[PDB]
Amino acid sequence: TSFAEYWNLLS
Amino acid sequence: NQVRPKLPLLKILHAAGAQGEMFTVKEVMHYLGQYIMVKQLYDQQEQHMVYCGGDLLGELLGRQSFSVKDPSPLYDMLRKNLVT
Repeated sequence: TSFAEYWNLLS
Repeated sequence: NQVRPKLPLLKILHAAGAQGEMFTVKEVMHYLGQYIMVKQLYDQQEQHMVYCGGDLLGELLGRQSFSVKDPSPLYDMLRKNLVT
């Protein structure tokens, strides 16, 4: 999992 | 609804390409992620870890690092840096 993908968890 | 970032937060968002003085929280989050990518603050091996201690972002968070899997330090910084 890439940083950009992890950041998509934030909502 | 839209919020107004305080100066040092606004400087971070603009560094990541944001324009203007008001944003949805969704766009504040977008530009903070953009900033971390642009500035290459995440750990290359463990990419949920953001190492912000050498950066204005770390000064603003009051911390040298945080994990994307536990964002409470972002919520704190945001509560202190958004004029609603």
